[PDB]
Amino acid sequence: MRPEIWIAQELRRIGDEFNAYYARR
Amino acid sequence: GPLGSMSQSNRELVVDFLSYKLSQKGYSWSQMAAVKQALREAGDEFELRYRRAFSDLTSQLHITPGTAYQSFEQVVNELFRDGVNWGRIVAFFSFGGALCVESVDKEMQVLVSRIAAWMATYLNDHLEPWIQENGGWDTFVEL
Repeated sequence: MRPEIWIAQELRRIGDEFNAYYARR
Repeated sequence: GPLGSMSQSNRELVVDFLSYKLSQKGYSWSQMAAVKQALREAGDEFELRYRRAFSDLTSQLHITPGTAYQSFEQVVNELFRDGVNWGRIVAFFSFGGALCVESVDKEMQVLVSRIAAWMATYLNDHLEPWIQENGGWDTFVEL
């Protein structure tokens, strides 16, 4: 079982990838 | 009262159905209606494109009623640790919905209403200033 810190970093990682696709920096 | 409530429920059912049908044709009932289903769609797309990673992370959730708030809070505060963006906001909604689904799966339906409150407060007190600075939800809809 991965700790909450890992869950959150993974969630933020893919949230960022999704953001970068749609939104200008 | 119960008489008024049946009238209100009928009206809500109509508005819900018409809102849906409008949305299927690229139209909308109202600004709030457009936001709601841009968010639904964005969450679906996020969960679809990142199905492997999102499935994986949600599979790691360990929920009990006495630790649920602590978990919700640590995850969302880490998600936004180095700032906010629209993708992180979608991730936040997706995560809350996953938390709810996990809770019902595990016979902890009681947590559903709690999670909704925790999310609404988070929007009010953590995320609203950024959202307002970044053109509000209408900007998310355009984006």
